[PDB]
Amino acid sequence: VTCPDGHVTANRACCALFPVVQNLQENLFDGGECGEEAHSALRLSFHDAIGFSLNSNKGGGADGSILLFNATELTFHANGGIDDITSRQFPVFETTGLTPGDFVHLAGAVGTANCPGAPRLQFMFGRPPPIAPAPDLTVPEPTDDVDAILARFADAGFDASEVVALLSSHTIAAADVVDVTIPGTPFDSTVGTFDTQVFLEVLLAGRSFPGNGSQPGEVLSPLAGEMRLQSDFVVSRDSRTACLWQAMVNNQQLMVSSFAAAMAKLQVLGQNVNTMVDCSDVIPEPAPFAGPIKFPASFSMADVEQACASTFPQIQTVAGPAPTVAPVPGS
Ligand code: HEM
Ligand SMILES: [Ca+2]
Ligand SMILES: [Ca+2]
Ligand SMILES: [Mg+2]
Ligand SMILES: [Mg+2]
Ligand SMILES: [Mg+2]
Ligand SMILES: [Mn+2]
Repeated sequence: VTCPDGHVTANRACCALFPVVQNLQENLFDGGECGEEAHSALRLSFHDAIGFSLNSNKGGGADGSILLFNATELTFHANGGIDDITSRQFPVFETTGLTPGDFVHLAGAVGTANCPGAPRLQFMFGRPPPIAPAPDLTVPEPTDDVDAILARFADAGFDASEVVALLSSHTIAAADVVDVTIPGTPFDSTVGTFDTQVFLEVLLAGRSFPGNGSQPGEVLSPLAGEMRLQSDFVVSRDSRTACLWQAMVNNQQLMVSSFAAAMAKLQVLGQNVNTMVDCSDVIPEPAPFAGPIKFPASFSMADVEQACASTFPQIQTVAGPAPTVAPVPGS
């Protein structure tokens, strides 16, 4: 099929999406950047989709409920920071004609593709409008323990392997509301790169808080300007998840493959995949990221708090002063 747009595709139903993706890239992602809006779109995709249970009715999953029922879902504590994300998305969404769910999930996949090293995520298309808001408490909190995290994910259909896979997202992530004095504080020292740096950096001994001291949801971090979530800390070190976490360190392909597979499930939670169309070809091709990660300057294996009995990966050390991580620019 040649779309009237000129683009070629497997299914005519995907033709609408080529202009939408251009709209996103220009008017949401500032010309296809791995910046605030791209990171935000991935976070929104997770918040929308996790409003789902295999067992009980905890929402329609990846239905775009978090947009259509924005007023309700933005009242929930774990959706802190989401208002800024949806506020910025709405002007773009409004000119697309898409269901809220197809828009949220497309934007999350396109945004991810803007980050060097990221997978080109599967994009299934065809999410009917949402019927109801998710209830409260579907989204994990950074103060949650591993029991609670693993329980919530399992309820939605994800095992421990998949939880670690999905936390790869924190390689391109910053916090705006855990400490409102330091918006845009990243979780790793390569917030514009979809690499395995966050898996290493969370394993370093934490030494300081990045902003206005101790705030609920964070723990001591190893670098000035870097935030460490309490949830990432406990998942990295718990016996159920530690080997999974360590395996990601300096293993770019394991991270990307694991993440790609888990995201393909996440982004269709609640949906009837047999009634959807494969429109994966509308997602931009991401820039590659091969070479290895390295320790931040001044650190070494002495500073790693190794939580798994497997031999730790060999990672190059860098001579120099400990680095300061810059905040992410607001837009
Ligand atoms: C235990 C599970 C999780 C917890 C407790 C958690 C918690 C957090 C917190 C507290 C923030 C900072 C929010 C703010 O202050 O603005 C954040 C950011 C983010 N999270 Fe997670 N998260 C989890 C899982 C995930 C998953 C599964 C994804 C996607 C697959 C995701 C993607 C992101 C992204 C992309 C950001 C960055 C947003 C930005 O830079 O604007 N998270 N997360
Ligand atoms: Ca939802
Ligand atoms: Ca990174
Ligand atoms: Mg383990
Ligand atoms: Mg290992
Ligand atoms: Mg911007
Ligand atoms: Mn943000």
